[PDB]
Amino acid sequence: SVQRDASKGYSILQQTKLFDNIIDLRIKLQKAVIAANKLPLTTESWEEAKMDDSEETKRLLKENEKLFNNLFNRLINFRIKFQLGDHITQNEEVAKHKLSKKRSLKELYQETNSLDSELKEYRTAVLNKWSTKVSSASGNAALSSNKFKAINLPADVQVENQLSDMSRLMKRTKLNRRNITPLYFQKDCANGRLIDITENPYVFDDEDFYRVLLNDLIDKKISNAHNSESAAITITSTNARSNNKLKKNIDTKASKGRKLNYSVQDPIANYEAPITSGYKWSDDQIDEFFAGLLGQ
Amino acid sequence: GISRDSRHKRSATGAKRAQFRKKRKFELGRQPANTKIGAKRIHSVRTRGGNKKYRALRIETGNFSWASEGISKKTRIAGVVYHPSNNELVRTNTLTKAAIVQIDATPFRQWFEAHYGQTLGKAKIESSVESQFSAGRLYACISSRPGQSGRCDGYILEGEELAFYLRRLT
Amino acid sequence: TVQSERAFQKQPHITKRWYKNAGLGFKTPKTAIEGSYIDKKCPFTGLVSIRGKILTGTVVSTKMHRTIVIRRAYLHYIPKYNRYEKRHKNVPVHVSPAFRVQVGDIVTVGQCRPISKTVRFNVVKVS
Amino acid sequence: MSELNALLKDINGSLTATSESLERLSGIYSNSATDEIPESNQLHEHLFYDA
RNA sequence: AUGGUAGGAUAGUGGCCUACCAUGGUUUCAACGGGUAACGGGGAAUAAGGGUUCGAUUCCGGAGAGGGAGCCUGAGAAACGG
Repeated sequence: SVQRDASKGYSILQQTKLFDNIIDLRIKLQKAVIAANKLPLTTESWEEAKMDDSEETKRLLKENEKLFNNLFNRLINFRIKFQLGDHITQNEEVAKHKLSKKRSLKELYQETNSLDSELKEYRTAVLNKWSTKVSSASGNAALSSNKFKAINLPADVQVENQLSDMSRLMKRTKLNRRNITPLYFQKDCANGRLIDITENPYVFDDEDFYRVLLNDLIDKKISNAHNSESAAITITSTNARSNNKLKKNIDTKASKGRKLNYSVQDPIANYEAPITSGYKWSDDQIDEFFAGLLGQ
Repeated sequence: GISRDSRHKRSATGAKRAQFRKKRKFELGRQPANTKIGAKRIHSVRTRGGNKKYRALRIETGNFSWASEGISKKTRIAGVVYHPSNNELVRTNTLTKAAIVQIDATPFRQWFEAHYGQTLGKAKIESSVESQFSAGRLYACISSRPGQSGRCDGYILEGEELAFYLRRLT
Repeated sequence: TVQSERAFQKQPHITKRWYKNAGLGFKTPKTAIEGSYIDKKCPFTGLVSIRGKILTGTVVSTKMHRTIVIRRAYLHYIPKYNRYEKRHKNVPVHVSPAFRVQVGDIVTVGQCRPISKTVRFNVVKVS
Repeated sequence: MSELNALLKDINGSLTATSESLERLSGIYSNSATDEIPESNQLHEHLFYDA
């Protein structure tokens, strides 16, 4: 029983080591995610953006398309390889045929729905199994049956009960705390092709769960930096929160009043209220005095 | 009417100014008693019943030490030339702590002739202070806080204390 | 180097660097007592005195200069839940320039006439 | 230097950043799914006679 | 707002304030935010020699002396004894 218990301990850590390595993909993807939100949104705004640097933009857009399609094929390939090796996909013959096929963008699109649907059936099996496993082991089934049914829902049921409300959680991911404005955003709203910037639908800042994910990163990276060192505990994670909000967009002189403030100070409106024409000359001969100076 | 109270600040989180008390006698943040040079003036301030603070408003001489032999006489002040924490404090010529102020240390020279008997090239000291006994404008800091002591104390700068401070002078 | 401001610093010490014994079973590292940094707010060779409360904990943040953040935590026993639950409250302490302190790095901290409004403790020993 | 050019290279620098790390990740997963175990985990072969 | 050092102020540590630096700190273990006649909590206190768990004991949440503003003496105090 000693060798059977702790062989699973090798399985836990290798799954946990593999857990941390995929967040390194999640770490290194954000500069693509940030710069995608500043791209032009409409079809017409892409064409005006292609006029200024037309030859330079065309190679890079082809270079962006080649690097994206290379990265899209292998990530589907790794997801097929992961679900076969973790017995998620029951059909090995269909999955092994998808690995050897050169796929276009729409075939990688449709295989994404295939791998997510197979993961969905695997998820409702696992989440119902393990929630039953912890509730029987904790002994709370005989003590909490009749009073707290609304809190003691199973983990699969607790998931889908929050999946009743797609509406409110989709109001979450439009929250533009980053103050990111896309290219020709002001032109497209004025032309009717698309202001409180704090909710912006065409801007896709999923930072809210990503900050939770980066909070989930620092919770898991601290627990996985026990032996020597993990992948990235706080390097380029908290900094990635910083530079998108311009580390803090604050000035020390404006804080202390060491910088001038262009705001209305609300008591000092009108005690020393202005006067009539207080120039005892008619101010046009003083313009001659200002043009032709009596010192110059 | 200045406040030294601790509850005026924001919290470590930054709590939003809970407004518990107003000002009492115990947290009496006193005025900044900036001085100047001139004929000596003393204010006696009674705090905590029997503690008599000494506000130095104007001051003309000080007890400044020379550490290489360990002696200090009474020297007439000339004027401040540098302060580390402020720059308009120098132009105001208000002597706070650690301010680098000129003096004409004639009795330091008079002690030197009365202890050695040799002129200053017109057992030994380094050459960078021989640049200004001929000028007669020696540099000294301030050691004690004059606002509560009612006294001016300092020391003459010594070796690397010049070589870091005329670097900060220029 | 050490000289990085507009004023030279040296403690008056009430050997050119007076060793001060902490008490409570502590001893200086040899880097501290033969250093060159002045640092009068450091608990050794300085006017501040270490006494009273002691605590040990794990460094969680060391990003900026001469103070660090220590995560100390306990599996806190909630009586009604009958559950030990881990809770951390990361307190900021001062770090002396005698201990090259990184994250992790179990250390001991104690009160040092608390410096700036949240810095209440100070490092005295690494491990 | 246009703003779109700076955005496209910022994506491009991030796309190859994820391109090399998933090679390392799939390199780890292939070494953890096939029996050619590296020398860092040879003790798992020695501990378990039913590998 | 967080620290560094210096200065002022304090009976005194102190970002309490100021100067010049470094940019940071608290969080899914819940930071910040919505509810409370918080005449409700506090072993605060003996008890009630059976009035079910208290009949009773007290601390209790602040500001002010017509109203802002400043000052004053006392080991006591921004006094309802100026």
